[PDB]
Amino acid sequence: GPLGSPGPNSHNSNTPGIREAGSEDIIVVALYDYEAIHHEDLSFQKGDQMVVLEESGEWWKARSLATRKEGYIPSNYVARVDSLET
Amino acid sequence: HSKYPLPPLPSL
Repeated sequence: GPLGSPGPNSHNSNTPGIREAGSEDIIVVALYDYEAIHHEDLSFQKGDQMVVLEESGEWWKARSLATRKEGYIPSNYVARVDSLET
Repeated sequence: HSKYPLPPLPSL
């Protein structure tokens, strides 16, 4: 008896978990690489997008949207996806 | 927060 792959008695397909909206999910990107100079901060890399969660000062709470890490981050290091030149 | 007067930006 020759070899072969799996093969169930039925088949189906649909789109995957593709996202929506943006109005209340501040996607920023890191302008530069950062490595928590002082306590309670995220360490991110240049071109890490992050979902900002609080924005009330020069430092913002965010989550690395590539890796689901969280922390405060420097707003000078960073920039809204909606505000890029690309 | 405003814990520090921002980090020192890179060499660019």
